[PDB]
Amino acid sequence: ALTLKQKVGQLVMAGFNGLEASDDARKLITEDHVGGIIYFRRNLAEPAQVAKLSAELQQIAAESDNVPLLISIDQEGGMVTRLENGVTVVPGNMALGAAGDAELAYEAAHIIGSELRALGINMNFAPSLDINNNPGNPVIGVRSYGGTAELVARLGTEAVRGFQDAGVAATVKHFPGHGDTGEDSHHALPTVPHARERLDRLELAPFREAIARGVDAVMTAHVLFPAVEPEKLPATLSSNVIEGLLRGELGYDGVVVTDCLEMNAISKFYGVGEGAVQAVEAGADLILVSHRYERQKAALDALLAAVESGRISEERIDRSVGRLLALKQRRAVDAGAAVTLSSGDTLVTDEKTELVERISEKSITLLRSEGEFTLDKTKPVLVVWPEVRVGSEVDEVLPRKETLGYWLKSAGYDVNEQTIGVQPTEEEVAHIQELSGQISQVVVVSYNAIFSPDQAALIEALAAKPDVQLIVASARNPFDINALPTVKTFFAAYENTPSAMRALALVLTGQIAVQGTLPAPLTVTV
Ligand SMILES: CC(=O)N[C@@H]1[C@@H](O)[C@H](O)[C@@H](CO)O[C@H]1O
Repeated sequence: ALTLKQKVGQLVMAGFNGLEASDDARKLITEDHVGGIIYFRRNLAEPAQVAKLSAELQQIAAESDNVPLLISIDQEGGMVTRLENGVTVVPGNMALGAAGDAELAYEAAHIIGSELRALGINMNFAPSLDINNNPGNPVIGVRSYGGTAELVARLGTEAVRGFQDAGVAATVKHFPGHGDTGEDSHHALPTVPHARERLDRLELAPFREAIARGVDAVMTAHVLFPAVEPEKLPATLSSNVIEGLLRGELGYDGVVVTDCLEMNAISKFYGVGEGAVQAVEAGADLILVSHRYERQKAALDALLAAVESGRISEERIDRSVGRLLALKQRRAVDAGAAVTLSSGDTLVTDEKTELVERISEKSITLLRSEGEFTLDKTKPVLVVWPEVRVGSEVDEVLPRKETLGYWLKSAGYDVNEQTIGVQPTEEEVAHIQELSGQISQVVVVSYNAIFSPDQAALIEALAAKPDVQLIVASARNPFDINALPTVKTFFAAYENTPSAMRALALVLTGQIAVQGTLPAPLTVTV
């Protein structure tokens, strides 16, 4: 039987800094009785270290007579991963959507989940069930399978099953649906203004299908839905959205997680401590506070004070604790195993790598062409390769060794690969224009050129050179084509993963045919 402080602690999931458990992590577990830990890149160096860290955190909880921990992560696949060293880089959602095959979304998720569970991670903040029907969406993009409820539901429920079959709790996000937003809830408080009929047929549909089949957790969106909530409360803080729609109309009695409370949509308009209280009042079970210890303690203190002041009832707290304990039992989070990972070990296998390679071969999409495009192996090839230099958690600094140039080189092509910034410098732009005068076969890999004017201008400049045969292949959002009216040949790869660049190289050299279908619209749908 848990004390009040232990019950309140169960409602919080916190992050920390460390490759081994830090003093902050130790106090969160032993003194604040936190229910969960979320990992970021700072916690994840290699498989042996992660597995050791998860076992250490569980040991700290066990030896202090605390409930075993949920341990989560944002391992969505493709362009949103927190660990690539020693694990399979799996295609992401929109790459899977373009391949169109629900069975491949299962296998992709099962690889992710199998490897996570081997590292002691028992929860994943995935899959996104957001439907990216707005090509301007600045935060979802290729994190969505595509622009229709049918495709997102079909692939998304199989991803849930692949995660949970591997022993990892799936968390569908971001309820009731972040795909339409033109604004980013990291930075602002977005609104989805549409009528209930539209939410019922689009936004809500994949969440309904996931709930019907059994999903361990649902994460909310820090987004206003005036058709559901008349007050200026995002879904995370709205009893209309959570208790009313999710728990009531949709019958969901599983774990409801807030999106990160440190995001501007909450922290700037409502505050972390009072947001924590309001999230529980709205119907959430698990309060996510990913980064700052001060804000984690503020949420814990505010939740305790709210119970002690009579604002949150005893039954209400027990209700969430019951859902969290049931999930923890269901995923056998107290289970142990022999150590099988030592420093230097990898979970990558030939079989899993070749499986995801075959997925990406089905994903590459041709959006525009004027005739033959395949590279002439007897001539040099200039590859323009973009790299993220200023990062965020949606768009991370994430270096890739297996570039398009890497794969073209492995095929015997004479490649000059030039790396430039996603916002290229003036010198990089001048350097590319100069080399294009010496190498007429040019492939630009674009990377959200639709959001990077200097990148798009360079591409449009190359497209206007009559001495240049230019191919553009987008390695993040496929909507770049909307900003590139002069480009004659445009491919979408939906990510810059090793397997996507391998498949792209095979397409450009005529070794495989294009099979992908653009899974989200180039213009917003209603
Ligand atoms: C809209 C959005 O991207 N929200 C993300 C969420 O997906 C992620 O699970 C959480 C924890 O890292 O951080 C939020 O910023």
